[PDB]
Amino acid sequence: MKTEEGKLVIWINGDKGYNGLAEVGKKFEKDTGIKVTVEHPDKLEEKFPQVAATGDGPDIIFWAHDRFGGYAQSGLLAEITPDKAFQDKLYPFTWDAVRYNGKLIAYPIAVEALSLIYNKDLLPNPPKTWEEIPALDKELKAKGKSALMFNLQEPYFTWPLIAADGGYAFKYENGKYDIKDVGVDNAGAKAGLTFLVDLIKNKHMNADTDYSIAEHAFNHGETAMTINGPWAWSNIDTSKVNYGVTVLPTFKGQPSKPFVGVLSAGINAASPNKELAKEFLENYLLTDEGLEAVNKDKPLGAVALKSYEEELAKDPRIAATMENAQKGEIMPNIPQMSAFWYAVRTAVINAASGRQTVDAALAAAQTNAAAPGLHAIYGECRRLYPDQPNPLQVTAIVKYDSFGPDPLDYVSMYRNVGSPSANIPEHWHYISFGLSDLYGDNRVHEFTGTDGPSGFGFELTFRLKRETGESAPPTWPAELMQGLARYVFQSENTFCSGDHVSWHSPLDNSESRIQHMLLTEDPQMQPVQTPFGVVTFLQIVGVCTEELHSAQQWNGQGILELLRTVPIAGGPWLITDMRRGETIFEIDPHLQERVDKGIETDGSNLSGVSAKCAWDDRTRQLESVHLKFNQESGALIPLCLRGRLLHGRHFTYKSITGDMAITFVSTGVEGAFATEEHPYAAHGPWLQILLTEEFVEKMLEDLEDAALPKEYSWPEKKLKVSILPDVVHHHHHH
Amino acid sequence: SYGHLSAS
Ligand SMILES: OC[C@H]1O[C@H](O[C@H]2[C@H](O)[C@@H](O)[C@@H](O)O[C@@H]2CO)[C@H](O)[C@@H](O)[C@@H]1O
Ligand SMILES: [Zn+2]
Repeated sequence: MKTEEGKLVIWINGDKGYNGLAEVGKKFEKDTGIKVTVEHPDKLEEKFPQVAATGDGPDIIFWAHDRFGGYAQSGLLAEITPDKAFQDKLYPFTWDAVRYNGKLIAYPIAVEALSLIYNKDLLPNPPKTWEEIPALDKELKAKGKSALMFNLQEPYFTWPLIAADGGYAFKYENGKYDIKDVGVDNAGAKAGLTFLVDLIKNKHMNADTDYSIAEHAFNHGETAMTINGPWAWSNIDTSKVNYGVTVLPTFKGQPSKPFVGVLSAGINAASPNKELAKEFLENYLLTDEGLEAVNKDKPLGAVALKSYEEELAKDPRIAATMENAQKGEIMPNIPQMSAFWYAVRTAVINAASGRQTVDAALAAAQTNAAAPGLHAIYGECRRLYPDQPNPLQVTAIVKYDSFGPDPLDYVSMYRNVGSPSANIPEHWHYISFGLSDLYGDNRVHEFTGTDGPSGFGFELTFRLKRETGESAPPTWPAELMQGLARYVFQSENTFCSGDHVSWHSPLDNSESRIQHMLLTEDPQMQPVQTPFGVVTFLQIVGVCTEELHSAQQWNGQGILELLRTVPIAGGPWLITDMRRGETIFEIDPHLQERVDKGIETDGSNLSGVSAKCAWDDRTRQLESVHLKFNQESGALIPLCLRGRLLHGRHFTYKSITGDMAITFVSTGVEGAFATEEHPYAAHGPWLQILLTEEFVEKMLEDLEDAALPKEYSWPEKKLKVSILPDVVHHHHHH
Repeated sequence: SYGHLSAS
């Protein structure tokens, strides 16, 4: 039982008639006593799903219908249950628009479509074609004016042109959408966007033009035309500009196809006020007086409510709205629409800016829209960088699924301001895409469904100290990441925090002393759930050979902590400074003593290493054994023996090329199948050999590396160090 | 706890 009064929090976009809605709420409060608070937060379509998870979202959310299926699929919307009479009061197509999986998930409010708006004084006869506009602009330019200005930051406004010659979102056939058939990279879409980019190239439009600039331009009479919706008209009236609303220009002898939106009001599933919300929406808003109150503030367009529609249908602006809505298509409401919108937004901005060609932009958008794992990761990125919607990205020209050299399809580069209070410097943040399962169609990775690791289950990241004067992030770390990715795919070994990676060249191909890498959990990036699995984020940390050796001999985690305690060497977020000239040991002499104390008392943390090695003469015992290593692995043999066997621990060399492994074991440890009685044993290519403390000590005495090939022998066994005979191949995760 | 050598 509830002994309390409810309330209503309402979200509506800032370009809509929210004061009129507040007036309808004021009337609701008068009649009912229930307060109604109308808010118009920025990015409310992105915030709503964020806040609903906290339980702090509104009772009612207004938006175009295309977003609501995603919210619904995510369980964020209450099913709406109007009786037949009320359903009868609104047009069937709009109910259709607000229908998801056989349920009504919102109340439809109004039909929106873009139209050509034009200044009758500057232009008494508006152009019937897009092709006319460049010529018209020159004329208007002669007298200090422009032909057309509109919002190029939202793909919504450019889409009518893109769709004109045959661009589409998802193909509608036999009552449903095909989520893999996307029409953004077809000739018609390329043609439309190419036309837009040509308009910008020839200086008839500017790529940076946004909503407010276009609005100011048209409302001050600085531009002859604009493209906008009904909501925009109230402000034009105020400007006292003599304007007309007409059909959008044709492209290639075809009508522009704007996406038709139905302004809809959904009820939060977590709301304790669903009835008050129903009452408000049905009996107060969706009436002549309510919609009139909202429309007076900012025109809604063609309202779903018949009575007010016949009343507003007289308006030739609404007639024009409906002509353009008619010639266009209603937006799908399927969940994949937000990924699709992100994809198209980036393509239009990048093509218009000249950052990318139309072909590359739309190809990425086409692939991008069909890509859930990517969209999940991008989601995390967006959470981290609200300020940077469009990052600089390194894109693989030929993708890995077609056997291009680079397995990371994309590498995003962000500018991270760090924390000046925390003494964390500014730096560039690289994030990779490809080691996880982006697309889930098994082109590169095996798809097993939700839960478990997505692809290898992680993505690589890197933090590079920003140098003074640097306008953009350097791109070499991307190639570095590609190298690491190539290793991961070929070797089949997943990376873990605490691991090290011997590279043996300065990472940036400079003279830098940073020639090696440690791997740790990214300090900011949180693991993500994708339909294809979970993704964690492994940050790369550049180190000196001395530090690598210390990580090997002692442990990686310790060295990482030391690196955190020394800011110029990493700090809390373990940022890499390629120009760093001293090891942490040169910075604090005594610290080395701490490692040395650690090594002698605790030994090495390294369970094993992947290296060039082999062994030779179904569980099998062997009378003789012959072990083979390369120099580097050979240099770790002393670590294996002294560092672990003498501490009652085991050590494993695993070959990356073959399926072989060699595990050194000492007396005890239970788990070993190698007994002193039978020293050498093998489970296939896995070889386990048991060595005694006495023999370990003796072995340590014998080994002092010398020129190759170098040979060691005993009556039972031989040990070779070789010049990389070890040679000749796995692709993908198939 | 693991080492990967000469990944290049
Ligand atoms: O730009 C992509 C954007 O398009 C639509 O948003 C429209 C909205 O429908 C209108 O009511 C008005 O606010 O203009 C918006 C474009 O700025 C989609 O509804 C939306 O999901 C999408 O992000
Ligand atoms: Zn394959």
